Amino acid sequence: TARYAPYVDTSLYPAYDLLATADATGVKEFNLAFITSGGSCAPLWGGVTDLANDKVAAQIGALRAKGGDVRVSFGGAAGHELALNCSSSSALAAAYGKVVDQYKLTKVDFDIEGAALPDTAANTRRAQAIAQLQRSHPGLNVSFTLPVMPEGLTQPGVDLLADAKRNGVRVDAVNIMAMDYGPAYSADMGTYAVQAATATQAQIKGVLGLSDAAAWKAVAVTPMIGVNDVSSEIFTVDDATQLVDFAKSKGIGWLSMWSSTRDKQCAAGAVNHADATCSSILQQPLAFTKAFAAYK
Repeated sequence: TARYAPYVDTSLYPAYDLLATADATGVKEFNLAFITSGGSCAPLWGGVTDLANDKVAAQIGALRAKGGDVRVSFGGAAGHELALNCSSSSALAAAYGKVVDQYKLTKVDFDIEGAALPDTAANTRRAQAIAQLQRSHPGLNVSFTLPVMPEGLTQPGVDLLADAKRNGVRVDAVNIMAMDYGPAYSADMGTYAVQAATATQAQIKGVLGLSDAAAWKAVAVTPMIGVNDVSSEIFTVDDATQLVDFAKSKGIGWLSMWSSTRDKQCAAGAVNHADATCSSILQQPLAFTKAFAAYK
């Protein structure tokens, strides 16, 4: 299991060059994002791109030849997670399975947020599907990526995890989205991330029935680099080094970030809002990737 795997939005043009980043930084593990529904119970990249056509997923074989790998992520902030377009857990497991089988995946991620997260009926249907997927694909590593506050997982995240456990899902990591807290949270975003991770560990220790040590290994942290969607909140490179320090002292499962494409300076320099293709702060290219690479 790799300790740092940044998210790569495959919908962005030009297609992110996974191998070029691996050559420049040594980071060769990525969370490819996102598989959603285009209106049917059928997986598509960004809700529109066929599995055989995605130009970032097409790189998986070459990345594996350099010894890297990918975790594919379902859901995300944009678009519609497949549980909302699949009426049964068997159809839903089949949809997820086409992805696992297409790319010979051994790691998957379910990024459940927005309208999907409080849909309790869909969550159970997903948990049933994932338990079935974990039965037909033994060892398939499953992570849930969930919104987080400095005080920990929200109640709908806690409830999603309890539903996953009673439905027989083996949750290998709970990856918190340590970002976008709100206007009442204007303090340092590295300290917030540490605070959120500390609370999350206590919560999943109980919900997932793990030892203290096992619960730390089950924590994963994903900040939004640079200016956040909540524009007043900035996760700086200094914040990344604080998160790396904390991840080392606790043995956190892995770090990630939103996102690899944003890990460069905008053409205008520093800007006061978030952008899908740059960080909105001053930096050298791949600054955050090099910073988080210290956790390997």
